[PDB]
Amino acid sequence: TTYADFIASGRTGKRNAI
Amino acid sequence: ESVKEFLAKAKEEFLKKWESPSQNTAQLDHFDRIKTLGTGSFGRVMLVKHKETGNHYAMKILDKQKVVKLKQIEHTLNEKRILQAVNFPFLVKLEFSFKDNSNLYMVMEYVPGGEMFSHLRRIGRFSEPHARFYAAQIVLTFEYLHSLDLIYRDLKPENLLIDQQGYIQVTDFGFAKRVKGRTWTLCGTPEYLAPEIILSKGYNKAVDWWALGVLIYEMAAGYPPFFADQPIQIYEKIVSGKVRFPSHFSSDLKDLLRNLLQVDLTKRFGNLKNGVNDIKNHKWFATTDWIAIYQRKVEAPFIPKFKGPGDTSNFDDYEEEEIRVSINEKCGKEFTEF
Ligand SMILES: *[B-](O)(O)c1ccccc1CN1CCCN(S(=O)(=O)c2cccc3cnccc23)CC1
Repeated sequence: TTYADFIASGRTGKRNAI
Repeated sequence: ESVKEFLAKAKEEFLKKWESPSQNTAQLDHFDRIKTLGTGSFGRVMLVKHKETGNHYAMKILDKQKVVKLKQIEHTLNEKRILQAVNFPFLVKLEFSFKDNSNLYMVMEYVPGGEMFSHLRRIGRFSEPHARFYAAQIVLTFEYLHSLDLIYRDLKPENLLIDQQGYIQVTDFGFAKRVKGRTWTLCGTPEYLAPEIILSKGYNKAVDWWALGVLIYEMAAGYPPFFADQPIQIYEKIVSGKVRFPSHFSSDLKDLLRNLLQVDLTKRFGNLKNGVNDIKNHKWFATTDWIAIYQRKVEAPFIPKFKGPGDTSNFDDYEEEEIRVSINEKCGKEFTEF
């Protein structure tokens, strides 16, 4: 699913600025 | 036209405080440390108690040498200048600031509910009414900031704290810029970057309205509209201007987002002739009492668990490190105006 794809992205935690 | 008068008064107050910032309004031994609330590359934030009054505050502590090392002098001085100069219900209040041989200190109201981020990941997603409640506060906050010519540039659930009444407080201004025209810096968080930032264009305050679309999408879906394993692949999706919506999104919500997540700047809501009112008057906000939101009279859909003053349950646990203050003054010239 789209949710499953989000988990697989590995970017589910807190995101830093570039 | 009440808004016109309100914003002109607000700009006159901002500019007086911008031109003459406050300095050195407390000292370290006025406070007891309680707990680390967040870390970072050149600073920490701690829960502290003011010894005389017993009031709790959030104290941001920046190591001057690390600030210089990571090239954050201007950003750090800018954040403090902004915080002591603004005044809006959804912006955190700066209570004191000071510095010593090693560190800069900003003491702010303690916002005990934590980051929206944690609540969103815990619950999964917000219902559209819950998302709309938060979105309305950001719309008013950007209307205020933009009227001061401030572009915000780092909107995301991580940067939105939830107070004891369930309303938002913005605390970080380390990327904000006073810019009436265009600016060029590549900055922000990958998922929230407007296409014109990715594409190395000169850009303007319309990037904030794009980021509002990303925020509304992520609040309502539980995940952002453009994601991938690595930032480079996130950028390709963003600039494509192809977005898919969960099937539970309402028609009104999808229409608003098509208009915020608009690659073409001549068509993006917030940036057109009618400015912010294209957003305030959109059908998705039909039920929103903008004045009652501003006055914090709307019942919040979600209230954080709070077991009193100095409860820290809504923040993560960190290793407590010393707060060292050197015998030698570090970086004095760089930070004179702090
Ligand atoms: B978050 O701290 O988990 C986080 C994680 C990744 C990227 C950004 C953020 C946003 N953080 C930045 C660090 C500092 N905080 S805070 O420690 O929550 C803080 C800061 C200023 C004022 C107050 C007041 N009350 C409680 C906490 C804070 C902001 C968000």
